[PDB]
Formats: sequence, C-alpha cells, structure tokens
Amino acid sequence: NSNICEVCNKWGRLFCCDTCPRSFHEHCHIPSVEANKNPWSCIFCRIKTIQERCPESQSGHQESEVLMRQMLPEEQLKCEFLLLKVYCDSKSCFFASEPYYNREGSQGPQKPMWLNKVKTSLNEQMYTRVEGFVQDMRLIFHNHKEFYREDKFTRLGIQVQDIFEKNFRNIFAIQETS
Ligand SMILES: [Zn+2]
Ligand SMILES: [Zn+2]
Ligand SMILES: [Zn+2]
Repeated sequence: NSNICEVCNKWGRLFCCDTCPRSFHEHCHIPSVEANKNPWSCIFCRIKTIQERCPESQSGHQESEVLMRQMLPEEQLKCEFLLLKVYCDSKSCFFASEPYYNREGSQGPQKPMWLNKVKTSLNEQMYTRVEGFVQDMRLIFHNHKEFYREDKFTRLGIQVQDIFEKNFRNIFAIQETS
C-alpha cells in the first residue's frame, strides 16, 4: 500500500485498502473508515465494482435525469466519492470550514455553505435526491464568486468548481457534449 493518505497526501495513522494500494486517514475517507471489516475495500474500489457489475451504467446520461435520482445506496456512494474527489484537491482547504464575510464593498451570502457541512449532511442522510447534494456543492462556489467580486481570489472558486464539475460528469457518466 501507499505510505501517504490518498486525499491529503500526508503520512500519519493510515488505514489500507485490501483491494487496491490506496491508504487513508480515518476522517479523510468518506464515509469515515469503518471500525471492523476485514477485508476492507475503499470508496474507489466500491465505485469500480458498481461499474463492473453494470457496464451499461457508463453510457451517457442527461444531467437533469441524474439530478432527480433518489439517494438510494448507489447514488449516496457516488455523491460521497464526488465530495471526496473535491477534498483531494489542496485548494479545497479554502472551502472546507465555515466561512465568514467582512470585506469593504461586499455583503455575505444569504445561504453560506461549505464542504464540511455537505459532508455532515451526507452522513446524516439529509439529501433525498442527488439534486440536493449538487445544489449545495455548486452554492459553495457561487457564493465565493459573488463575494470576492473582482478580487483575483475569485479564481479559487472557479478552479475548485472545475474539479467538482469534471468529476461529476465522470462519476455520473454524463453524456459528452461540445
Ligand atoms: Zn488524509
Ligand atoms: Zn481500494
Ligand atoms: Zn447491468
């Protein structure tokens, strides 16, 4: 197995996947690495299995259909993996914890949002459809763009949103377009 966490790229107390060479900190993995379970398979492995069991699940889909899906176990897992892929980028630090807003010439968002809040919401099964999760994720970046206005720091929202969107299209097999 790898000797660094797959998400944060640091050493520490790592839990190793039994079916692939990845390792994780307990709370870097999503869901948090399960107490017992030998063997243990990480979220990457669990996602690969879904695909292998139903190869047609990789055919293209319309976003509007994906968003209306109920959060059954496989969709819950896919949103967990998508959230994990965002944490995998170091720039996610900016969006992880609860923000505060006191900048001359700007007003804070009506509905603040952040990664750890989305993580808790998924853990608590608060989303009934994929749309709920995706709306909260996109709200993170939209709030950032609006608040930071013409400051060049707005770009960090564009950057992390692009990671989210690419991974959303991959994980949910959105039909490719120009
Ligand atoms: Zn980690
Ligand atoms: Zn694995
Ligand atoms: Zn099938």
